[PDB]
Amino acid sequence: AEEEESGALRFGVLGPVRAWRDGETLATGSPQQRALLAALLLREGRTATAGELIDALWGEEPPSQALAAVRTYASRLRKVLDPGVLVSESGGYAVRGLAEGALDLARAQDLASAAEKARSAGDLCHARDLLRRALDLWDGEVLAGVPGPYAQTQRVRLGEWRLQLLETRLDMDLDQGCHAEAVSELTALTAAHPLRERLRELLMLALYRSGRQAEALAVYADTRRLLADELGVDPRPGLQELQQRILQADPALA
Amino acid sequence: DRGIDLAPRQAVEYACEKGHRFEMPFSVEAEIPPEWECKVCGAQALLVDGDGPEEKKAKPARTHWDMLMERRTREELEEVLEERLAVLRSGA
Amino acid sequence: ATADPVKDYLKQIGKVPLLNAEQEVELAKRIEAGLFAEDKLANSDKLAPKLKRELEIIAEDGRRAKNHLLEANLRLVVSLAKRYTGRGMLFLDLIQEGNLGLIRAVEKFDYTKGYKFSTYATWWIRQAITRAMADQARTIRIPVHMVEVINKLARVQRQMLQDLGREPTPEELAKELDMTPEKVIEVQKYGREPISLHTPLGEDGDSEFGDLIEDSEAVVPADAVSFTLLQEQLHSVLDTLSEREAGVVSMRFGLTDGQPKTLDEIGKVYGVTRERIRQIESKTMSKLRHPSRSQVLRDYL
Repeated sequence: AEEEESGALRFGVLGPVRAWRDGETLATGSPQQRALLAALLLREGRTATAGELIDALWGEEPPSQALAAVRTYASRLRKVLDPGVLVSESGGYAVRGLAEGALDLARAQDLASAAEKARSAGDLCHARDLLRRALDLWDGEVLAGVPGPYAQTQRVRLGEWRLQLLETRLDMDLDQGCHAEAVSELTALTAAHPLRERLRELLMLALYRSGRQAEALAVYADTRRLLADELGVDPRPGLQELQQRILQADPALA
Repeated sequence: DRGIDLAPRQAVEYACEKGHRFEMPFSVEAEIPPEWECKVCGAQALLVDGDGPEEKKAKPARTHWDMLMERRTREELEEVLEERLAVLRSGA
Repeated sequence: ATADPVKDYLKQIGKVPLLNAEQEVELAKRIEAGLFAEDKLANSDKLAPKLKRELEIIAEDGRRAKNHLLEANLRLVVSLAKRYTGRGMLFLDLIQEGNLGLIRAVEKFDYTKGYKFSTYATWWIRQAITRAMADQARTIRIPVHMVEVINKLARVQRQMLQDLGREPTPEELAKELDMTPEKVIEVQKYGREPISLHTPLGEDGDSEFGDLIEDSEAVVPADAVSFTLLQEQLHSVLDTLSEREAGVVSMRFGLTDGQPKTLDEIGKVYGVTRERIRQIESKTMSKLRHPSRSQVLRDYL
């Protein structure tokens, strides 16, 4: 609310496709139109040619004469957004005029870099506040209802980035002395995603000092059974090592 | 190139005014155009279902007479012509 | 018949009779005689055969006078073509293109303007010569309006250089010509002359400039080996997974063929809902996303 300046046009990709024009919404339109606007939004303002956008929306088999289709999608964007916010060069399309804080993705990289800098500087309160602001950026599933295998690619990429971001958040929560909300979040995420080894290692680390041992190794045994049933291999050596040092109960990491 | 199935291809025969006949393939889904060039002499190809000139006149370049029409009028044409015949009779 | 056909052409011009005023106005009158006579011949009306032959004689005389006017005016076109020589086009080719301009010029002449042929012909000579220079001199073709824009910019840049004795910034030239600076950068990037591939490097003679350049289209054997090993390893890891999972992933990205298929497209041959097919698909992506089956593909990018 403190960064809501006059004339600000805010764009959002981490949650669904929406536009905020000084507090009032804009109709982003068709799902393919939403995917087109998102594809322009991921490229931080390239002039990207018509064939590349056609491939981004659809992939291997776009209809043959659908170049005029993308043309009229561009017309839709130009009449629903500002005339000058979208400009065309040599047949390519480009959204400019994006200030700081206009895109939630740019704010996400900014907050991640600030958290990394604070971790390098050894600060904890400012980094915790930065990642608290960062976890409020995503709203539900990223890229809600957009077609295209391209959109699937940045969907899985942003999901993986969110996974490492929450891994770092939970890790600093564990090292600074937070366990209750930590184990709550880890249990919720392992309920959501059952086949991540790193989050279950985080479960072991969090429960190891919060006063919980039986269900931690029960969850580990369930992980071993599912990983043997679905993969039939052995887990990472760092895991077995973490369970090992746990077993002799070293109070060094208290 | 392994396991890739090629698109079905059809044979369309093109004939030119000089009688040259050549066979070249088209895709089944692709539209068949009645207008094409000749592989032998580069002449216009015809005799593919329905075909025509389609205004082969192409606005032919203006001749000297067209430039002369701008320069001189009808009655001027008549009077210059008789003047030149008078020059002929004087010279003969 | 010898070398330097420029000398041979100049002697082939010969001692043509230069035309004083009454001579060329009489020749122009004979041009009109022949032209209007052949125009009368072009009509389909039936006249006396003797009159037709007389008009054909007038047409032949008009063609002869047109020729004579051409050999009378090859001197002026040579004197004008040398003004724009040594700029990427050959001197005799400039002469020939000016000859095209002159045969265009004389066709569009009338005797009503009692003026000499020089002041009317020189316009078409300069126009045709500069049009041919714009069209054919450069290896990459530049349209005539781009050529006139770029050489106007070049001449005003030279004027700026001789005025203030220093190299101007492109912004100054842009604002004094009322175009955008990026347009100026674009047009002076376009206005460039290619350098021939066969330039010698130095004292060595066998080493040429042409053997120093590589080609990006050349196939790298390492890249092809990596591609075929990626295909083999992808088939191996597909065989590693379950048969039904391998079948459903083989069609989602259309790995087996050249065409990918949607979830509704494969719901008829195998007969499951969209919910279940996308659930097992995402389960396959998650299983392949596990770090166990990653080192076999992470370095493969």
